[PDB]
Amino acid sequence: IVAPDTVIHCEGEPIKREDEEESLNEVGYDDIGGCRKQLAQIKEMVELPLRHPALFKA
Amino acid sequence: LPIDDTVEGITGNLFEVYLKPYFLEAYRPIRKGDIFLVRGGMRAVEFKVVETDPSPYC
Repeated sequence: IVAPDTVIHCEGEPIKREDEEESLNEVGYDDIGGCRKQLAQIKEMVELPLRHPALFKA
Repeated sequence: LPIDDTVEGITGNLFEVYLKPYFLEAYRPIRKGDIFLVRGGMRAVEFKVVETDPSPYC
């Protein structure tokens, strides 16, 4: 747990990321507002086939 | 014996699930060399009668 007594060191160069790490270059579900019903319908249509291809093939 | 292109997605035991209520109470006359079909469980699967010990009419 970060306590206020604990000192925070910010010394060093700005380094690059690991290649497997994600960023804000791509967009998630939080960046979209006002269309909750339609986003729910698209989730119902799209997620269950794509997330579980072998299960839905079975 | 089952046939591969109809069991590509299904798994587990097929005996009690399919074959046990199939031959129940109907007194089905089968023969070595015939292929029958069983529906149920959101899939239809076929079985070839491969080997029987007695006479083929039984």
